[PDB]
Amino acid sequence: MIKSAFLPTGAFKADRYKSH
Repeated sequence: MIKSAFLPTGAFKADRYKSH
């Protein structure tokens, strides 16, 4: 069992993020 904190990376434009 690996002890490491997960960071959710947004591949498709910061995870459905709207451009401004």
